[PDB]
Amino acid sequence: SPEALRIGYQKGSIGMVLAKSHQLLEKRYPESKISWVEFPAGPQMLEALNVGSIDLGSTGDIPPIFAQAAGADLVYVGVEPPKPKAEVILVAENSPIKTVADLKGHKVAFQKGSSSHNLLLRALRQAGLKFTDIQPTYLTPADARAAFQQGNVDAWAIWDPYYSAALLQGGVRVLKDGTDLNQTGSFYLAARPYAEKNGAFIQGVLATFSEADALTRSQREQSIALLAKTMGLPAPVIASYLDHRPPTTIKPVNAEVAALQQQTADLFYENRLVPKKVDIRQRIWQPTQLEGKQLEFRVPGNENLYFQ
Repeated sequence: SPEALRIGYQKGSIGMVLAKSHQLLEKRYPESKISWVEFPAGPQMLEALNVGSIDLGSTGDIPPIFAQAAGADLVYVGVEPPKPKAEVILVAENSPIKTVADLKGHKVAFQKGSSSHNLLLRALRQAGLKFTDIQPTYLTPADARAAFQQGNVDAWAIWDPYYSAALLQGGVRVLKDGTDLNQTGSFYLAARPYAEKNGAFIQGVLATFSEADALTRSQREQSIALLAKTMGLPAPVIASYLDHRPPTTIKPVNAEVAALQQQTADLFYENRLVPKKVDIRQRIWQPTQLEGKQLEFRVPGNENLYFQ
């Protein structure tokens, strides 16, 4: 284990947040200085990873494409399953819009460059539409939430927990979720030299986050109370939020996931969202457990006296 592990996490990095709350890493690795740094979103976290002020971070599938397209050598060390039920396009319940095709000509709010921008490009494409076929309305979630409530847009593409919060307030309906959109999953990233130097350690760390995520099922009451506090949201919103997640696993990134991530990188480059095509497979860490090298010798001679 290394001298220190500085972890970048977000409020929705469930494995990380539960591991932190339960002090699992501090207890498992008493010889490492474990530290936790909360970021407001993936891009800011990856900036920190890239200047070297943190060693391991959790983000969705989109932020890493931006960083890597800019030349960051950050590697994918682990992937979690996608959450198709947690990523949605919402309309008002009694909206005459019944399918994604019905969005043609309408105003749709979402954050530019976000997981919702990706969902929306893909959903529209299924229905034989492009962004030139609607009025894309680029807004961050607080600004979008207001516009949607005021009937200034007809649909809002957004992620959880905003989704669950809007849902419980009533009046809204999921027009489309990520289910048939073959989503990729969320990722854990590190700098390549740290991953290569600390292979066994990282694997154990990730395995710890996966154990911690499982507490949301085995200790649901306690975990809901924790996340209501840390996220600052009502317990029923957290309950809905957990109900939209599949069982979490953290695994090495396989060929299939790599190909899905490559598809998204291509989509983003094709739409000039990033300036470069990226070779996603070059950024996949093949797990290793490299033993550190030590230079050690012995001078035998007279009887060994243990200590004089």
